[PDB]
Amino acid sequence: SGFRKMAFPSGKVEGCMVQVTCGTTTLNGLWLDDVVYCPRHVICTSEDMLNPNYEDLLIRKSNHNFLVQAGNVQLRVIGHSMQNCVLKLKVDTANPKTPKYKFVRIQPGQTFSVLACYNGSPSGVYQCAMRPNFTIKGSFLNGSAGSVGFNIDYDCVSFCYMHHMELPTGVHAGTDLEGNFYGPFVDRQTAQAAGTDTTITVNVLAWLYAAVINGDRWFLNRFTTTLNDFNLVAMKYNYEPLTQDHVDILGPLSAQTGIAVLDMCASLKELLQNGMNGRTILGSALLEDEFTPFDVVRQCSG
Amino acid sequence: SGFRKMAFPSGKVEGCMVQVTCGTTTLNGLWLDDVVYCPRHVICTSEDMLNPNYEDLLIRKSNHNFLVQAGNVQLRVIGHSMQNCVLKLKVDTANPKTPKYKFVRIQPGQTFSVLACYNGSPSGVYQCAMRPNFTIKGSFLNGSAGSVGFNIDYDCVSFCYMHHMELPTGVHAGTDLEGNFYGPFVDRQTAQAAGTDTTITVNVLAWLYAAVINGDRWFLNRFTTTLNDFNLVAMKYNYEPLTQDHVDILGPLSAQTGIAVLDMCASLKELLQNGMNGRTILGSALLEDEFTPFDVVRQCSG
Ligand SMILES: CC(C)(C)[C@H](NC(=O)C(F)(F)F)C(=O)N1C[C@H]2[C@@H]([C@H]1C(=O)N[C@H](C#N)C[C@@H]1CCNC1=O)C2(C)C
Ligand SMILES: CC(C)(C)[C@H](NC(=O)C(F)(F)F)C(=O)N1C[C@H]2[C@@H]([C@H]1C(=O)N[C@H](C#N)C[C@@H]1CCNC1=O)C2(C)C
Repeated sequence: SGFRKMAFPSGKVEGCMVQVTCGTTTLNGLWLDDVVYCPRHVICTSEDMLNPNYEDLLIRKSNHNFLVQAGNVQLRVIGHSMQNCVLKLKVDTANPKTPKYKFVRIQPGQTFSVLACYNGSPSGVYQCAMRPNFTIKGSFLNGSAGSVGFNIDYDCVSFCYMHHMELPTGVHAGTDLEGNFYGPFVDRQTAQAAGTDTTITVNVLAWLYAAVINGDRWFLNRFTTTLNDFNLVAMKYNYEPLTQDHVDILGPLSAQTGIAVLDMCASLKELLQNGMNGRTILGSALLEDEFTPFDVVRQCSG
Repeated sequence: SGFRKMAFPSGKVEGCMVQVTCGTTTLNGLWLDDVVYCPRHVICTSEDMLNPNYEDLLIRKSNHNFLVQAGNVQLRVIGHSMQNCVLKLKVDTANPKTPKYKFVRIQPGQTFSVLACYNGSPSGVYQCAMRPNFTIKGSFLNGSAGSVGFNIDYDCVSFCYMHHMELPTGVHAGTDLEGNFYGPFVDRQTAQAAGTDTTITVNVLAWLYAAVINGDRWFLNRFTTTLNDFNLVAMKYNYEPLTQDHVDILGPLSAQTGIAVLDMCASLKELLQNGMNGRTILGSALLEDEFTPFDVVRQCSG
C-alpha cells in the first residue's frame, strides 16, 4: 500500500537525449532513428526571439551551423527541415538505442512523465497532468527546452510533449512531437497568458478511491446524488462537469471498493461545500487532481 | 521556475534489475558485476516467514535452487552466501551494464529515489525521505521486495536502500545494501511498529526558501528569533530541533534570497502557532518536509 506521485522509469528515453547547438543557443534534442527533433527556436539569437521570422532564419542556415552531440560523440547533420514548431535534423547515424515508439497527442486531464534535461543531459523525472487550459505545472529552468514528456505502454514509448517556454504565471507550454502547440500559444517572446484553469473532476474522484483503497474513509457518507445535481454544484466551484463516460472509466475502482461512483460524488459534493476542516486525505489537505483513474489502478493494483 | 517532487533518472539502475526465484517465492535482485543482491527472505515459504531460522534455511539450499533471470537471459548461480539480511548470489556472468557505484547508508532527513520493481521489471520511480523513525512512506505492493533506493552523484550511483517489508501503519522498512536494517525492525512476519515520527525542520525551512524563490512570500514578516527560542516552540509541535550545522547548510538559500535563516525561523514559528488559514505555499496546504536543502538548490539553481 501507500500512494505516491510516480513517474515512468526513464531509461528508454535517456538514451535518446542529445545536445543541439546553433550559434550561442544550446538546448536539448530527441534522437530517434536518424532524425533529431528539437524546438525550432534553437535557430534564434536574443534579437530574433521577440519577433522571429522562422522561414527567413532557417534559409540562412546550413547543415554545418548545427552542432549535435550525443554525450562524447559528434553527430553529423546531413539535412534539416522545419515541421510546424519543431526542427527535424537528419543525421548520418541512426540511434542504436531507439526504442519502439509513437507520437501521440494527449488530452487535458491526462498525465505523463517529464524527463527534464539540460545540455542534453537528463537531470530529473517527474509526473504532471496536462491542465484544462493546455499548460503544465512543471519545473524547468533556462536551457530546458527540448525536454520531453512520455508514457510507457508495454514496450512502447509514447512521446506526447516537447517543452518550449514558460508563461508569466510560472506555468509551462510546449508542443506535441509533430510541432503543434498545446493551447493557443506561439514560440515568440511576447505577452501571452493562459486561460483560467479548472479542476479535473474525474481525477479527483479517482484519487478519493485511492484513499479508500488505502484506508482513508472519513469523508464517506451514505448519501447519493445524480449526475445533474452533482454537475450543478461542481460548476460553481470551477470543477469540470462529469460525463457518463467518466462514470464508466471509474468502474474498476467502484467495483474494487464497493462504493458506487454517484455515491462517491455525494462525498465530493460535501467536501466542496464544507471543506476538510483540518483533516487530510492521503497526506494532503487539498483535493488532488493529477492522478487519472488509470494511474490509480496501475499503482493500487499493478 | 516551478517546484516538483523530482526523482533521479533511473536508466543506470534499470539495467541492474533482475528477477530472483527460489521455490514459489519470486522477488527482485540487484545485479552488479558478478553478484546478485536480494532480500534473504526469498528462501522462505509462507510457513517459514513467521519464525524463520535463516541459517538453517540457507544450508538446505543449493545453487540450483536459485532461478535468476535478467529479462530473457538466465543467469547461472555458482555460489551463495548471506550477509546480514541480504543474500549475495555469485553468478557466472558479470553485468555489462554495471555503473560506477557505491553503497552508502543514509541518515534520517535525507532523500533518495526509489525504483519500484515487480518480477525484475521496473514499474515506476518516485522520491521519498528517510523518516526520523527510520521508515519511508513509499508505495509498494506484494512482490516489491528487492526494489532499491539511490542517489546519483556525478556519474556514480549511490545505493542506499533495499526494500523488504510493510509495517501495519502502511509505511515501509528495509536495509542498506550491506543488509543492515534501518531502524529496529527484523525480517520476520511479527507484530512490529514504528516509533513516533517527527517533522524534519531543516527540510521545512529549505522548502520555504524554495517558495520565496518561486514568488510565494505572504508568510514572511520582519521579525527575528534565536535558535533556542525557535527550538523551544518547535519541540512542542513535534518538530526536530535545529542545530547550527542546519543553519550553515541553509546558507546558499539564505544568500540567494537575502532572508537570514533565523529570519525565516520566525516565519515558521508564526505558521506553527497560527496555521495557514486557508492559504497555500507552493500548491500545498501543509508544511512539506521531504525536500533537503540540496534538493532545493539542485532544482532552483541546477
Ligand atoms: C520570459 C521567458 C520565460 C524567458 C519566455 N516566456 C515568454 O516569452 C512567454 F510568452 F511564454 F511568456 C520563454 O520561456 N521563452 C522566450 C523564448 C523561448 C522561451 C525560453 O526561454 N525557453 C527556455 C529554454 N530553453 C525555457 C524557459 C526558461 C524559464 N523556464 C522555462 O521553461 C522563446 C523562443 C519562446
Ligand atoms: C503483513 C505484511 C505486510 C505482509 C508483512 N509485514 C510484517 O510482517 C510487518 F512486521 F512488517 F508488519 C510483510 O511485509 N512481510 C512479511 C514477510 C516479508 C514481508 C513482505 O511480504 N514483503 C513484500 C514483498 N516482496 C512487500 C510488502 C507487501 C505489501 N507491501 C510491501 O512493502 C517478510 C519476510 C518480513
